[PDB]
Amino acid sequence: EVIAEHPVLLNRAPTLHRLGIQAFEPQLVEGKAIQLHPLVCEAFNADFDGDQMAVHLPLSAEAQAEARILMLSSNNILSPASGKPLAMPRLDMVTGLYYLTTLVEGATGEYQAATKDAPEQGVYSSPAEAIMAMDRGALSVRAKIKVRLTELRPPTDLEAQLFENGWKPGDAWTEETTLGRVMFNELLPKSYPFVNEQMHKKVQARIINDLAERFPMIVVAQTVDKLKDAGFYWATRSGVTVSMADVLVPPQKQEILERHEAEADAIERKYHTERNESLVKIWQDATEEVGKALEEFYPADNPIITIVKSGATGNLTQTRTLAGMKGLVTNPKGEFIPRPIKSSFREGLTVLEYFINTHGARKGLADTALRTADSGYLTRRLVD
Amino acid sequence: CYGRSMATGKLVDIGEAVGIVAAQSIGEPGTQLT
Amino acid sequence: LTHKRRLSALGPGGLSRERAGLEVRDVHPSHYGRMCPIETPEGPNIGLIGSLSVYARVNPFGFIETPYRKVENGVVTDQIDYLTADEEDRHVVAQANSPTDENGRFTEDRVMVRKKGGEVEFVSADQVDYMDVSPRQMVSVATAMIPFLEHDDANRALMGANMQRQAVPLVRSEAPLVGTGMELRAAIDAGDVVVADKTGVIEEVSADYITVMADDGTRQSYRLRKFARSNHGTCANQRPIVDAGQRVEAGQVIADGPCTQNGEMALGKNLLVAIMPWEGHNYEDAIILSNRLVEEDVLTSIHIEEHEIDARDTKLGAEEITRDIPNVSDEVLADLDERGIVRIGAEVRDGDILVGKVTPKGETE
Amino acid sequence: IVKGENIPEPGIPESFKVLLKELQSLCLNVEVLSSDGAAIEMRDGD
Amino acid sequence: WLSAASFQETTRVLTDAAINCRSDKLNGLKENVIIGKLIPAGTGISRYRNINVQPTEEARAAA
Amino acid sequence: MLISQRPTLSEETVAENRSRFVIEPLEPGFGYTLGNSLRRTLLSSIPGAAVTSIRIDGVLHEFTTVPGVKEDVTDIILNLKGLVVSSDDDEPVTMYLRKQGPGVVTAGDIVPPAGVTVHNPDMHIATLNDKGKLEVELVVERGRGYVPAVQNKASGAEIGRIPVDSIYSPVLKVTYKVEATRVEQRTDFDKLIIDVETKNSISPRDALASAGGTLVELFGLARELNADSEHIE
Amino acid sequence: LISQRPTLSEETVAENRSRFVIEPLEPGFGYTLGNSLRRTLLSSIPGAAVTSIRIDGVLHEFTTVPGVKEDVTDIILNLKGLVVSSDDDEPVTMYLRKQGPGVVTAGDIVPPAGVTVHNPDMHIATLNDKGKLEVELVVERGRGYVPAVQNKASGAEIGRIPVDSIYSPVLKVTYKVEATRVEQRTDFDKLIIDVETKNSISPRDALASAGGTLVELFGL
Amino acid sequence: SAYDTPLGITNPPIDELLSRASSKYALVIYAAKRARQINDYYNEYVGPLVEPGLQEKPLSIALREIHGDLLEHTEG
Amino acid sequence: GRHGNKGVIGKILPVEDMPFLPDGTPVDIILNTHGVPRRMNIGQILETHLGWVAKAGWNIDVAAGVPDWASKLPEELYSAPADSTVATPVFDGAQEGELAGLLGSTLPNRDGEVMVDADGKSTLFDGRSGEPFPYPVTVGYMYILK
RNA sequence: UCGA
Repeated sequence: EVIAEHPVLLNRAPTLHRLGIQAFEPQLVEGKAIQLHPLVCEAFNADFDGDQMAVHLPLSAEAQAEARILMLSSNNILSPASGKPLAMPRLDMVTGLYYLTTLVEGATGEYQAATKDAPEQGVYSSPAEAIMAMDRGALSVRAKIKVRLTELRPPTDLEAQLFENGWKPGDAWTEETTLGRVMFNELLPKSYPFVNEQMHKKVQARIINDLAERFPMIVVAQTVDKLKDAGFYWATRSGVTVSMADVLVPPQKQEILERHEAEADAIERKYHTERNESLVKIWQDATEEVGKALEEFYPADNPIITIVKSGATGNLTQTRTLAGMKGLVTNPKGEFIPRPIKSSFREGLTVLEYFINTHGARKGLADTALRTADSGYLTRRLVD
Repeated sequence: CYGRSMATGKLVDIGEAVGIVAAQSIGEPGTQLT
Repeated sequence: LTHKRRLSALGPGGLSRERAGLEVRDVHPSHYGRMCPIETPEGPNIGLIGSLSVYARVNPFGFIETPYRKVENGVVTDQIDYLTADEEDRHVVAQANSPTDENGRFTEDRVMVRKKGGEVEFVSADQVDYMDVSPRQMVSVATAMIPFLEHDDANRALMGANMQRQAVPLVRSEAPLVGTGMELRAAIDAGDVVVADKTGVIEEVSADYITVMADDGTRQSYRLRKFARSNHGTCANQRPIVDAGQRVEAGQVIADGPCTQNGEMALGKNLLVAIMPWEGHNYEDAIILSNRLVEEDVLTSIHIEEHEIDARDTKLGAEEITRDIPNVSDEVLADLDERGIVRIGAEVRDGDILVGKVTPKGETE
Repeated sequence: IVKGENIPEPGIPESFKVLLKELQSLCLNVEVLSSDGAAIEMRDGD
Repeated sequence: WLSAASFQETTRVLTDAAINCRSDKLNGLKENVIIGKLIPAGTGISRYRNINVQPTEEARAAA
Repeated sequence: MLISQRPTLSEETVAENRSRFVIEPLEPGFGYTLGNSLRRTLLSSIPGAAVTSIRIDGVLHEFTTVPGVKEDVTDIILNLKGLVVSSDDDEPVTMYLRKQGPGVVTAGDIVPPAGVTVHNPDMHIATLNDKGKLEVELVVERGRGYVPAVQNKASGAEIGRIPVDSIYSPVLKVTYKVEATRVEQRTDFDKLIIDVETKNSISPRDALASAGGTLVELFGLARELNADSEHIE
Repeated sequence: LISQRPTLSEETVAENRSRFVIEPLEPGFGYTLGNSLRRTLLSSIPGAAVTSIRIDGVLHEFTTVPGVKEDVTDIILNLKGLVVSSDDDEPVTMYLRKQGPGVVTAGDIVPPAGVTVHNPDMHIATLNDKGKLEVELVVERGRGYVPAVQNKASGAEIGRIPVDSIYSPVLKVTYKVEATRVEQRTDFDKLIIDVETKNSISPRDALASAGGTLVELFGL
Repeated sequence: SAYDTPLGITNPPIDELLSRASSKYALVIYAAKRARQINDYYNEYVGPLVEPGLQEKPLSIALREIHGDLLEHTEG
Repeated sequence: GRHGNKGVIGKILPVEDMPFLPDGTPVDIILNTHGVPRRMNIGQILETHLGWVAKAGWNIDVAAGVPDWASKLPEELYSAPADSTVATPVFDGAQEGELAGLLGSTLPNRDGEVMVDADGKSTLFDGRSGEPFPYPVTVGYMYILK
């Protein structure tokens, strides 16, 4: 009874910016843990690996008001520095939505033109009929079929041609889009025009950035809320799972190794600072060639590529060390080592390669502890 | 003179204290510098 | 076990944590087989604290020595010598992993080695003198207990090794389904298990103690630590693994320790795991459990806590421990004996009275 | 809160009074004064 | 002077302020934070905090 | 045995075609157990009549469109799919729709044979361009669920026959979800929110009652084995 | 529509588990219907489990009984595997007394009137010449899983030892569907289910308990 | 008109409340001081303007008053 | 886990509704897929596949000539009963070729049906919805610590 | 001395 509509402030230390503190509405929950909204994690920079958070309870009416208006979570969806949306679908929601919007060639139920005695037959009457066709094994979400839409809004330019008098409040129309792109456009508000694109975290940032400017804040809060439900729902169905089989090794490395190692072995005849640089500059190309050949080898449906290619998480350089070769690793000083890491984490690293790998790995981890200390000292001088 | 409030997307309110906001805007990413 | 083999540079006659530069923290090429480069803290103590290697041992002067297999004229020898730093650089060290023929020798024409740099080099069997006794010479006990260690980055490997010492004894500890062979040796050397020092036959078996009858006629007994509170609050309970009429051997395990199964280190459970995102409930490192683990106690652990109070002579009188607490409802003291302490086996909750005591006051006013 | 009334108006943090007394121990004459007239006393001394 | 005292080189800041017989107008917000006052920003501006609220006579008639 | 308390069912109406239903409380996690079975029952388990094929006069080998009408063959195909008709025949019944000259065709223009009825006379089938004629034969048969276009070679042999994807069950759309309500000291008891959008054939209230009737009778074969003890009402 | 009243025919594999099959069913109905019974099986089938135990020598669970190889905690972890069946709603207490050397098994308990133990081979404890074990256990009626009910919330005294109570006859339940037929020809979805009990009841009694459970639940 | 009937603490929306006052800070003192009055009514003295809930925080009542243009304020 | 993977418990689902194999055997822990590739610790997947290999018994056909995958193969390890314990020393371990070949093995789940393919993925059934998941997922036995 |  007293908890009702009584806001509380959540804090995750360290607090770098003002979004490190946000107001929420409490929901009595069992257990001793705290349930945090997955979208606000980017603001708190809060990992679920065991982070601890603090709660404060405002008392006076002025304090409660400042928590509801100023510090409410739904009120601040944008980073007050760059302006980009800070709370947006990320990680599972990215790959979850990136999976829906994609259109697969020759999927089940794909629409084809009418030929001779066969009518079109690929189109569907209504979106509700597409669900009936989906539940039964006929329709696929990634199919190329086209449907007739009533409530949804068509793109602006295409809207004016279909309708000269106005928009489509209750009026029907048709376009060719994947069902995943139709269901995705159902989450967005009705007034927003159709997208018909495959969702990338960069594109999804362009759309959310467009809603924050054009529409009210509440509509953006509910739209982002509806996006995380679909992002999580289709993240399980995404078919994205890691196994030793999905990760694979490109063959071209051994040739580049044969080429480089042997053509660099011919360089060993001449053998000083440029000699190692000649091997480093040579070995620098071997890593690029393996990664380039690796990108060409991997199919698109494989999960590891779908990740980091949709912007959810990861980078190509990290995948360059996983398969292929991790490449040269720096020594205690800033000097590179000519001898590379020819092995990959998939193939396993030799005893010796591991010893020289910790040289750079620990030095970078010690840098992390130092940079956070100097940045905190710099920030206090800026504030004061 | 300041400009549009980056979080609001609108003009800056009469109460906004932008010195602390700017200090945090510059300091927070400082962990990514080399 | 890992605590006892720890090596830290800080202390009296040593550098302070803030005073220590970044040069010491970086692993030196002389740490091979002596100090484990992977295992160290992730806090302010990185690089200062380390774990002594597996096969290494200390000199009378204090310089760490590492074992090596001497090889002369391209043929591995049964001889083993313990080399230490300066002496290791005067020789070339063959790679532990190398081709070996049946009779024994350098099978390949070109072999790996590490010179006085230390710098890796590809040489021939002519110039090789010393060879590693085996891989993992460098990594410590905690690091050597990680299966597929070569497939993980040093960062996460450091976290995995550190979190292994952060585990907790479970009610029934089961050995790892898949794991390196280090769990066997490391378990019996930790001292928290029971070992038989004489070959013979067990005379009696009980939860309190076990008795062995040696073949030489002597009778030895071993008392089992039962639900003892660890220094950090965990349970040290031991269980006998032997049958009454069984026969043991010198060095054979008898009773398992807090975390052990049949003589191996058991730090956790083997669970059936499906790797997929599940409707947002496992998001960004979060994990979801099957309710079977709660019903079957597989993840259940016991925690003991120690509370202490004293009755001291005060300036105004003497402190008395009794059931006579001045202001209370008689209902709240029902669990206390006449002396005023709590009754063994009784339950409790936050706010209950474990021990009643009293102190004089004056003037009351 | 127990009486259901409104939260009253805050006072002066106690640590600030301690700060003034600490400064007075260093032999630094410190005074909190009103805009009009002269200084005022937080307590017996300020 | 107490804003610089709470920042850095407290010893040097104090001796200089005491020699010059400095006076702090308690203008900035860091001062109001230390003394427990309302910071002169956000809702603490001299205008917002003095707002008066009353129900419109037209709306009060409904009651 | 078993004893339970206070399962309820309420009705909130969004419109004539769709309404909301709630059940509170459900013992965890029965909300998710029977939720998807209700959705599956409402969609594919309710009998209804629809059109399994149509034949427009004058169109045989044409890829698309038609002379005398602004509607392409495809638009009329999905325009005719939205025809809500309930028949008592249980066997295929042939209907006929005819018109000519300038005008616009509606559902009331077709003459329904005795035993079948169209519930949406105001629906728009097509528009006839000036000096044009349109004649179409329809095949209406009962069924359940959603059966796609069928090639039986009887439709394939006939030069004109056009089979259409059949929407049989009158229930168009159904979704669900569960939440947690505290009935007593016991926390997180399940509630079931189920949304159902149907067409004028039957109402959502009658569709729910029919769906529940087929389910209770569907699990009746398992209950007949013993009838030892079950969860109380 | 096609008229075929779906009929269910039971099968048997072992005594603990027996298969079941229902035909015919509309396409796509096998998965959800087989799961609606599976979840009800794994949940609401009553028990027939033990609530608390009591031993004369021990006042709590963390002490060892003299002359036995196990401890009270390890003995309780062994007693969790008990499969009991009771016809009485009100609670009742069994009794177990074993002196001298030997191995105490699940059959050594003398059950009261109307209750039985379905796995006498279960291992409890092993004692020696000095070992003596006297323990009484409370068997109760319920369903699903309930944790140990602490005596502080109950009216019990210090001696009684609460234990986690698991009431469920069912062990492992799965299913599978064969739509078969062809793309055309009115393919009928039929499900073949696999139900296994612990011997507390037969697979028919469980599927009837689950079947009759949702029969009363469905309403409109 | 895209609300989807917001539920709690977000009702009324801030945007419709921002058109009733200068800035978000003016809105705070606006609703806050009114909440002070409403709680004083149950012990300035001028009732609730809108039909209150069963048990409604005085601040939530003041926010609904501002929503319907039922209050006036003058800045200092 | 032992590889540096860590995380709290976001929720515990009842045994009834949980992804489970065709066995009817529910899984235990559900690990987020997105965390595996980024953190650069892939050994957990290896011990997860090997964990399933060692859980169920596995028998190598070997025929007359032996698979070449076993040229440098483990000695007299070809056979092994169910629930067998295996040891993979750090830098003398079970290599990639052996893991793939080890996946092919005996999988008698009460009957003749095998629950894991040579790729280490199985088709899980959602216990909450009642329908199978659209794609094959990686399942196995890992070792986790409290 | 460890956890993020």
